[PDB]
Amino acid sequence: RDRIPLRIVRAESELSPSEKAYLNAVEKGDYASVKKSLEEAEIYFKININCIDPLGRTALLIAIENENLELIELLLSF
Amino acid sequence: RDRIPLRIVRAESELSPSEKAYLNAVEKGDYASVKKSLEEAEIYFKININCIDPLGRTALLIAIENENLELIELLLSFNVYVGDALLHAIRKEVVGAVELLLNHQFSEFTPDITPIILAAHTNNYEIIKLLVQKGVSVPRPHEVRCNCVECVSSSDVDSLRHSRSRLNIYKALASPSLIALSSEDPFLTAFQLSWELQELSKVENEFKSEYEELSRQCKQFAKDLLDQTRSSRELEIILNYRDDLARLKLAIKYRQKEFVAQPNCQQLLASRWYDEFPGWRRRHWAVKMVTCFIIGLLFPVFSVCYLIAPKSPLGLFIRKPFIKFICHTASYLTFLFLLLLASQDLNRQGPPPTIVEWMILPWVLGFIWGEIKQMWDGGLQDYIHDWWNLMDFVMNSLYLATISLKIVAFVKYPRESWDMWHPTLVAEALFAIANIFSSLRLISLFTANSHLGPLQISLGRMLLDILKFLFIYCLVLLAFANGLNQLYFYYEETLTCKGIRCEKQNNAFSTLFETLQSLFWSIFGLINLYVTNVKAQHEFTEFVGATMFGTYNVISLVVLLNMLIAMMNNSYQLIADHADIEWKFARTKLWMSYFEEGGTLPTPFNVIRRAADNLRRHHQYQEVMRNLVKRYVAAMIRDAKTEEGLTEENFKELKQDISSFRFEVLGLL
Ligand SMILES: CCCCCCCCCCCCCCCC(=O)OC[C@H](COP(=O)(O)O)OC(=O)CCCCCCCCCCCCCCC
Ligand SMILES: CC(C)CCC[C@@H](C)[C@H]1CC[C@H]2[C@@H]3CC=C4C[C@@H](OC(=O)CCC(=O)O)CC[C@]4(C)[C@H]3CC[C@]12C
Ligand SMILES: [Ca+2]
Ligand SMILES: [Zn+2]
Repeated sequence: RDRIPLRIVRAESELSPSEKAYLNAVEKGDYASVKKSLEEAEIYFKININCIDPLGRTALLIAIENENLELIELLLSF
Repeated sequence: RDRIPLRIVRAESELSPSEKAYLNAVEKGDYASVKKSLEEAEIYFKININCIDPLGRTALLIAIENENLELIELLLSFNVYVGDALLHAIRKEVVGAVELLLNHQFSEFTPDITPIILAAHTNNYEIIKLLVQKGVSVPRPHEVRCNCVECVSSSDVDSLRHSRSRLNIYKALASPSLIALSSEDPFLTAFQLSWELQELSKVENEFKSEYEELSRQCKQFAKDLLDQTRSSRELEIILNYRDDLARLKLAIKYRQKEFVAQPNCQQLLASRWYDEFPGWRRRHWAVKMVTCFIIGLLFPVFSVCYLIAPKSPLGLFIRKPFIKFICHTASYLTFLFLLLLASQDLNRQGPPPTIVEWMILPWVLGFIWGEIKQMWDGGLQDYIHDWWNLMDFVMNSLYLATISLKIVAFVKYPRESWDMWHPTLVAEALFAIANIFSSLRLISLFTANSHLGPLQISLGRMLLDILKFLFIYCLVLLAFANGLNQLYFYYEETLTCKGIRCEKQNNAFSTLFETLQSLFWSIFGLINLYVTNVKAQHEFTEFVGATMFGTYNVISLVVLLNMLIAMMNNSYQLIADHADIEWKFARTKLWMSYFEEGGTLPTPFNVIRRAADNLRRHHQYQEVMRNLVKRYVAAMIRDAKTEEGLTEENFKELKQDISSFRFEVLGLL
């Protein structure tokens, strides 16, 4: 064997592109994008509030270390 | 010419003012200006998309290092040529590596550097995860000492490139994130990788510090991965895993001094050491030595109870590792007391005394049988890797020689009329040497104690340095002995005593052996100054010989001894910062010596379904490893963005972001 075939042994669970878009919307700090993502998360759709990153960062936590108090209030309101 | 005319020697093609303004628009964050410049670059104008700065900064590169994703997407939207810009995004640890991956000379990176190698060098978990999800492969390095056709061909073509590529591959494999993400068993991978990198540092004399740092990184990663244990059940799952403490034995085998000497590992080893002993260490010291003495005098009854009833409670009290350690210590102390009794004569044949030496022989045969048994299991490499094993092998060889010499003297043969090589005399001399070695073996028991332990470990560690300085001093002694013997061998006289071991020291430098002895004994001042005189009135020869003696004394006492003191100062300051780690590793080895069921009896008495279980153990170990890897990744990510500090790159990023916001606001109004 010539090359080491690197893979992921601890596969975990990946996320939907809509969920990843919501997570990086919380990461960027845009108020309107997170508000719209949580509007489509109000109805029972793909985007859920209880979304857990493979890194382990829930969107509330991403708001917590971003020091965005308004984003934390918006998340805790839902 | 009284002035130096400064000119540029390495000139380039430079940039046009339009291209310079375009690069400034890339730098500042004028999105409208770069869009207009690119639109003008679609038509046949001066500005080209793949322009090259004199510093080698393509517009995509300076867009990448400013962390502006919109600019990067703008250049990749117009098919700007992409060379090693993915490597620049990886080295900068920039989230635009995704856009660089999905997008369809002078290089700042070595040509053997691939994206996965550089991402592992940077130790970024997200970029490594992205590249492994996209599908990457690290080339497999060969064995440490191998001579295949490919390696010698690459060394003949380019030894520098081959060594750099091998070092880059081993730097990529040794990163904590790649082991945490792509390895089945991160602990075994870290152990074997540190072992391989240590062998590479030994083999590759150059790049030795790099491989030693990589091995230290692997060991430190293994220690941090073990540090994430939250329950004792997980610790017992990890340490007792085999593919009994099998993983702890493996970590001892791979010299993982940081995986061991961990508070959780030491807590488990202490729980297995004082087994069924509630609150042993939480007692007064006087009661501890009292009960240690009580067990010490009670060693033979426990040994007999084990030999006659292993299932008895008193036959299971010896099975405790601490109790059996006290038992073995008491046995060795009783043997040394018997040696002291033997130390406290007109017959050529010496029979054993009817009391003292006759029970001494079972300890000697027990030591011999234990040494052969310990040499049979484990191998001979670890036998020679332990200096105490060399010491007790020497002691047992001397004891066997004394036994054979006593037998020979009994079956073949006043004291003052004996030959100097009489077998009784040689037997007594070797018995005294073996007594010295047996009583010097007691320093190995200092490892159990918490006060003399680290001291004994450090003072045993600087012995290699002692041997190096002894080599240097032996060369100096040989030189001066050669010179003094050459000068003084013409004046040899033949007087009952001839040498330096009488009241009137004479013929000190007449023989080469006597010259060596006289120069050896001059360190301690036991050689007087009349040994440099001759019978004749040759004052020049006496003065030159005394000058040799003075020069040798000056070197070996003022110069060499103080250099030895200085180098023991440096060594002790270097090894006192890890004294607890080495002491706890050696104490763990001493404990796990007594943990096993075999060799429970002391030396005077020591001569007298599966697939389902393996699958369940593998699943439990994989779940524990998944939790540990998640905890380690989270901890090092939280550690990573705290202790790093602020460079000038993030200040430039702040300036570029504020300028981009300002220019977007200006574009809006
Ligand atoms: C091996 C490589 C590393 C060492 C390299 C050499 C480094 C050392 C060189 C030393 C050279 C010899 C010096 C003279 C010795 C000698 O033979 O000296 C021998 C003679 C004595 O002659 P007799 O032995 O015949 O009486 O000394 C004298 O004649 C007295 C006057 C000269 C004294 C010189 C002393 C110099 C300093 C030496 C002592 C320092 C002690 C300091 C204590 C605080
Ligand atoms: C002339 C003969 C009789 C020898 C005289 C000296 C011995 C009686 C001494 C010298 C060093 C001593 C040892 C030094 C250190 C230790 C460790 C200490 O035990 C521990 O620390 C056990 C582990 C723990 O407590 O965690 C007490 C026993 C022992 C083996 C001592 C036993 C008694 C020894 C052999
Ligand atoms: Ca031994
Ligand atoms: Zn090879």
